[PDB]
Amino acid sequence: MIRFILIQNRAGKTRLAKWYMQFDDDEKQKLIEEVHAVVTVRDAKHTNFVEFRNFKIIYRRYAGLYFCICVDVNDNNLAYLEAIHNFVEVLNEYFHNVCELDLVFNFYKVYTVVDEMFLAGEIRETSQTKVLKQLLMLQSLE
Amino acid sequence: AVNSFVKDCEDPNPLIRALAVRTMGCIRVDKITEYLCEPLRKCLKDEDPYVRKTAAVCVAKLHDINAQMVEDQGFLDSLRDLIADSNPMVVANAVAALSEISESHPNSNLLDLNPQNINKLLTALNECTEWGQIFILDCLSNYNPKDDREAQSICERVTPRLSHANSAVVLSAVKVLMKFLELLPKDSDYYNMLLKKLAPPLVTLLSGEPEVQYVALRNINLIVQKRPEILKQEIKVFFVKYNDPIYVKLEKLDIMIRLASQANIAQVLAELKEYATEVDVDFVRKAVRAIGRCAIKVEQSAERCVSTLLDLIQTKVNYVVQEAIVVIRDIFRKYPNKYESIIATLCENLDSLDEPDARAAMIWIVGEYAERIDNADELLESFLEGFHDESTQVQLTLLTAIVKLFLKKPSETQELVQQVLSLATQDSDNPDLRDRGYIYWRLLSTDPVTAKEVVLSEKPLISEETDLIEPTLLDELICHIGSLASVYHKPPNAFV
Amino acid sequence: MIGGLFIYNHKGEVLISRVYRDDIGRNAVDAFRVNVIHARQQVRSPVTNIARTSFFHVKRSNIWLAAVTKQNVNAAMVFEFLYKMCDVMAAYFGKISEENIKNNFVLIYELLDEILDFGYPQNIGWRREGIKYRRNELFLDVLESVNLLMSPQGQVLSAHVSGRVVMKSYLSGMPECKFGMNDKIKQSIAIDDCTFHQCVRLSERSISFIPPDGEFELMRYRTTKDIILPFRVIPLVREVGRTKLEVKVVIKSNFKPSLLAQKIEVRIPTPLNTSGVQVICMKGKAKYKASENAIVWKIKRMAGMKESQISAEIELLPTNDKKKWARPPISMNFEVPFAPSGLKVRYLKVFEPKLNYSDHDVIKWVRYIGRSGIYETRC
Amino acid sequence: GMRGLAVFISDIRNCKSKEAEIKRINKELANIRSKFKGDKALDGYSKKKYVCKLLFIFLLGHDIDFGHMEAVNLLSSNRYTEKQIGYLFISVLVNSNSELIRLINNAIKNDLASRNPTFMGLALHCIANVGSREMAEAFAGEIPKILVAGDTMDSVKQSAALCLLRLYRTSPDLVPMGDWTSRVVHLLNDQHLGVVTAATSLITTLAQKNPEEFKTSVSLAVSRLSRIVTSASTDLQDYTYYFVPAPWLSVKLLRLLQCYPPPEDPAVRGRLTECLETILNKAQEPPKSKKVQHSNAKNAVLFEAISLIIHHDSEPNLLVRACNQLGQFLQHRETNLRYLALESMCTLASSEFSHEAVKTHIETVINALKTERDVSVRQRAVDLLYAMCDRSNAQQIVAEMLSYLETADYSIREEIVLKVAILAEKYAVDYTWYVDTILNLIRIAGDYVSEEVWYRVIQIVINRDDVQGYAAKTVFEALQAPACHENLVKVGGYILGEFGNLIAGDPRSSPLIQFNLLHSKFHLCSVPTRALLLSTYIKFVNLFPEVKATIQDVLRSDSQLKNADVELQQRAVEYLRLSTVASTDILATVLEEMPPFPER
Amino acid sequence: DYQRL
Repeated sequence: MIRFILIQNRAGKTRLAKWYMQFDDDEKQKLIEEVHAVVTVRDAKHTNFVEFRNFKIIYRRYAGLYFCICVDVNDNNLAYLEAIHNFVEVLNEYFHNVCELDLVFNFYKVYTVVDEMFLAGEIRETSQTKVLKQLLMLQSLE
Repeated sequence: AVNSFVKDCEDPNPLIRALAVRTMGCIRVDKITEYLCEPLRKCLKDEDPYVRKTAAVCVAKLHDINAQMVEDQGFLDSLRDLIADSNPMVVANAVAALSEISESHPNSNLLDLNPQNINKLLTALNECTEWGQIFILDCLSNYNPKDDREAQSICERVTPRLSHANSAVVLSAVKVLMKFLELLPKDSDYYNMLLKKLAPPLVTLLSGEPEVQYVALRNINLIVQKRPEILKQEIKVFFVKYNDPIYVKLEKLDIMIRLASQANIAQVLAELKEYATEVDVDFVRKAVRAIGRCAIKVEQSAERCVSTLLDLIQTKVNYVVQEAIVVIRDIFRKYPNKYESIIATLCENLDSLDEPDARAAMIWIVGEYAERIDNADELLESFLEGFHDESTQVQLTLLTAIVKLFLKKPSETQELVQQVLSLATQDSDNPDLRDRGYIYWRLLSTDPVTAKEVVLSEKPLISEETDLIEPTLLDELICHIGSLASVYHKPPNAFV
Repeated sequence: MIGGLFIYNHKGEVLISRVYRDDIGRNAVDAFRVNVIHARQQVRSPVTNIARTSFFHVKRSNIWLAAVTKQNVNAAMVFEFLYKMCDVMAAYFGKISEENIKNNFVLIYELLDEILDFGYPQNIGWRREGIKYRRNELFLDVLESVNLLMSPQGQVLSAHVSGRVVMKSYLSGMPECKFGMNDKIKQSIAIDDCTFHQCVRLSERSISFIPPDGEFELMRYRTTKDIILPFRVIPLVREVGRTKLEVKVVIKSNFKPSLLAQKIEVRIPTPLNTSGVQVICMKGKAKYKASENAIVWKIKRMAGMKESQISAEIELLPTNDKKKWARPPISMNFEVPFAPSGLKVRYLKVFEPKLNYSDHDVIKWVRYIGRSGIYETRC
Repeated sequence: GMRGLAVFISDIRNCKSKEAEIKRINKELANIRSKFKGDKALDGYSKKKYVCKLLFIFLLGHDIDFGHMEAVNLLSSNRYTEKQIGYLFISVLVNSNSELIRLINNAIKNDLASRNPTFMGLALHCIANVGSREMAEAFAGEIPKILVAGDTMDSVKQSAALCLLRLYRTSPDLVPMGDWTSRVVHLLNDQHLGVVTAATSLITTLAQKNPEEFKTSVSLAVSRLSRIVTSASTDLQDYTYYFVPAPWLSVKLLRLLQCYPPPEDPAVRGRLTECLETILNKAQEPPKSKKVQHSNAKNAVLFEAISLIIHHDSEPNLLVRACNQLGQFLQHRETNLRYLALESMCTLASSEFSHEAVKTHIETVINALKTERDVSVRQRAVDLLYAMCDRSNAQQIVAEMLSYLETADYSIREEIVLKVAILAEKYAVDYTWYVDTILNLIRIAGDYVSEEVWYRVIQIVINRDDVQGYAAKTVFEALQAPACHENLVKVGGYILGEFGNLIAGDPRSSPLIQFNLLHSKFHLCSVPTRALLLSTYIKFVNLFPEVKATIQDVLRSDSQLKNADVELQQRAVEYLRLSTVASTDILATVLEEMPPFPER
Repeated sequence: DYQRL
């Protein structure tokens, strides 16, 4: 099952982290620096599968973005990679133009979307169109 | 391109020739060496300092790869003869090549140098610049003086050399001359006037960037450990100013300790008093270490520093208390049976032990003054909870302290020594610890009569030896002062 | 010797990289980026070694200078080489900036290929013969830096001056120069120590040479004794309960009354718990800055053998009063038009035997510019 | 829309070095406390903007210390946005409180009695994302009431199922096993595939923990697999990504089946075989979408099918075909394909029917290791060899992997050395070869070996008896090397100091030569090292009084007697005093041969 | 300032 979720830039500024089990802040932050160190040294021509101690990380690039995903040992990785790709697709089609400023200013919207299709460490919703419909109906009311 | 490289090596213009040689010398393939063996012969022999220098560097680069080659040895011989060249740069890069290949070491290295070559390289030193001067200097840190004649002459030859490159060339010269201090201290007094000469240039080097200050300060500390009788009373100068980088501060304090004398007690105590007020943990620890070393150095400082460290003990900061613990252990090892009253305070602040070394110091101390303490037995018994995961050194320290205390007072440590011996003999993955346990089991079961002959024997003092280094290690560093080795304080036998 | 040579900016990316040996790998530069820029453990040494890999680092502007090797070379030579690289960069394109570094690819590559091969540094040598000047003129600049640690009890704790010579010559031919100063060691001063340019000949010791064209530095020297103190600072600290401090600082002008000081800066220490300070100044302007804990009083001009002082009321916030405030020294920064060392130039015998013009054809120009180095008065 | 949050974010984000932002955030902290404590707390825009700003500040890297009851206030509100922001604050900020927990319980139980996806969704999201004890206790049987024989909004059903799964992960003990499985094993056939996914998650967890309750699902789920594997070219494009119909549910049900033994029902097994063959055959034809994601999804389904096959083990021929297909992937162009294929081969090596094929591919594994230039694959192949290790294997394996250690960067060095030691311990045929491998490795790496490995080799040596002389001879032959490591000094000093009697016969290894070598290496030592050397010297004195005069000379130096270290001085005094007597009775008595080390 | 030497 999913341990936690990371989206980071080239420098390493922390915009989003989302956990599912009890964890302290100091270990969380240090994990942030070493996962940053691991991810930042790679490039395009490497398999997106890495193993460290008791966990494994999936991390795909977009322009200048690091999207890091932490899960258990026996989960089906490339399925999660497809899920992340679909996530990026739906975020792109949402704004008609995806950018870092959308993440900065629509953080609550991102929270709602990930809650709408990521809960308790598992995929919740996979259908793009239903997500879009739910988004349209829930953005409507105040 | 290799054929084009040779053709460019045949170009009338020397620049293209040198460019081709330089380009060939950098590529590392199995056949470049044998291929450029023939062109490179007539590039070492050419009507240009540029071409000859480039070909010398390329010979150096050539020998490093795939080149044992008889023609490579002919290259070496031609280069050695080209030491007699009219270009300072050509001979500079030639001797640089020679020194580098001297690192490749089938015991047949450097191949040369004798009085004639010595005069030639003196002339080169006159007529070359920084790089070549350093190459000559560190190449000549390999000669062995036959007698005082040439040593004398070369030392006047080099003494004026407070030169343009300063740090590099000057410290290389210091390397060479420190190597060639073999003459007895009071000769025809070139020795004494050289001793007077050395202080100014050494002082001048503390005025660069903080990093060269650090490098020079490391070197100075090493030399001071080697010889304290050079900067005898310049303790005033190296006082730390309040905006140094911290490492410079630390080693400056170490040198302060190295040079404190009978006149220096007041200034040193004041100095350590303002330095103690700093907030850096390492700074404070080394400062109280310096306090302890000053205490060791003389008796009035001893009593004053004991008083100050007791004050620091009632400051209740744990780590400084443990450092002062180690300090007072050393003091008792040097000046015993004078300050035993502090042991009660130490036992009161015995709950503040969180470091293995300080715990070992308390264990050894309570072992020592078992006659003083009737209560330390219960304390060490409480410390008996951790047999494993308590570091081997602490295990050995508790073992020896307990056995000695039992030797002194067998009436109430019988079951303790049998249980600790059983634990040592039945759980030790440490072979040496198991052997030691067996030794003391076959010793306390033989006679306390001989054990007190062995164990109870008193130990000699320390006599002001703060933070010294192994002699031969220092000597081998005196072979390599200017390089990384001196700063690292550890020989190339640990890094290759 | 040296293999890879890498440079960063403050943002941390690689700017220009060239490796002269097979030993160095990308792991080196990556570890340098992570363990220096991205490591928050600040306290270090200017050099470092990890897993038998030596790293050399220095920061100028916002630019890191990285050098890596495997063998036991001398550090000073490589450091001089790095300084030379930075200085030639500054000479070639002025201010060192990221885009300024970037727009010089061909320059960087040709210089690194020429000046440096496989880690080996490659490069009358100061003046040619065809230099001509119908107006034989030279300029003298006397730059001296004063350093003082001053006690609250009125004694000089430490004093030493670093002095350098700056001269601008424009003369015809191959002038033969003899420098004359009071080297008696009656006007006379003592030279504690001195280092020279390559042109200086050893054979009182006088300087005989042929000067390099234009501006150059003849010699570097240090002075520690018989230094004329530019200023005297009088500290006075008074405690007013737990709410106020009464500190009045008096400074003495220890130079000629005919000499007017310029750009006088006095930094008066105050605790961090200072609730406020009221500034009083009869000369210049006085300011209080609670941020950096200082009182700023600046004096435009104020004559020698004179005195000036500031009346200050330092209002303290009540706090843990048991830990008393450790007073930093009173620091002053200034520029003086005279040399604190006291050096006096007897003459400068410049003769041209080749060309048929006399010494009277030389226009010799001299001025003194003294600067403050470290000038702190403990209180 | 909303502008104030944007203005705030622009203001603080566009700041210089962090000190200026610190003063800015301090001024803003003063402003926000002044607005909250004191002033008028308005309902919608004022406090909404305030709490949004505070949340942005908190996520920026700072802390929020107040406005928690005024954060519960947003939960007790009419508007969707206010409650949503309040939920955001309470979920992101969870501190040690009890009144807050009770108020959250009250609000959640009051809001759950709604009839819209929004409210129950927000409540279930709050429960699942954080979770506490009492809040899970209040809906132990309430969530089932939603999920028994009651159908709500399908997204609401998904949320309830996932929340119950999260609570069971947190509190398996506090989850009843009432008669509600029937509908759970009924709704698997439901059309909505998201509900299918959530139910499959819950069923996977529960059935893998409680096999007995969910045995009914098998036939229905395999029928779902049969219908979904070939449905249409446009069946549920709502749930179809890049021409691939529902890969995730196929993978998930394949994983689901692994909690049970091979199905008994012949129809189920036959339809499963036909379906997997169909999977193979569609994998046969070239991809219908040149974008890689099509291939990724199809190969994901394929690999999960392979996992089902390997766990349940129905067919020998199918296993060999899977091995061949994976082998084809081991040199495939795609790197991720190679990684997943090699992992699946690591799994498949355990299949004894295709283990012969795997063994024939051990050379391919070696080549892929030596051609990777990607690090990870090499230690994965090392793990594969570890799995496939027997005696002869162990032999050629350790040869190749010591070569692959002399080609190793920094760390895989040390842990592969650790497994080399344990593998030699497990598979030692001749103990001379064992110590030979130990010395070869300490030669190759040296710096990164252990402190307990040589403990273990000393234990083995002292327990093996006969090899001790050969071991000592080999050690003495080894230490004559010019470059000498410091740990080699420890091991050689101990072994020779305790067995010098056997080896001193040879003049080249005479006791004189032994002591000469020891005192030569003496100056390359740590303090524990020279303590051990002192102990070996005194034991050597026990071995041969012949050299004792020189020995007595050596430790009599000022450097040792007036040494600045406690334990070294103590050892010197002890050895000097016992050599002073040297009655040869106590000297021999105390210094025995030493009983062999018992095994831990 | 500069003065005539």
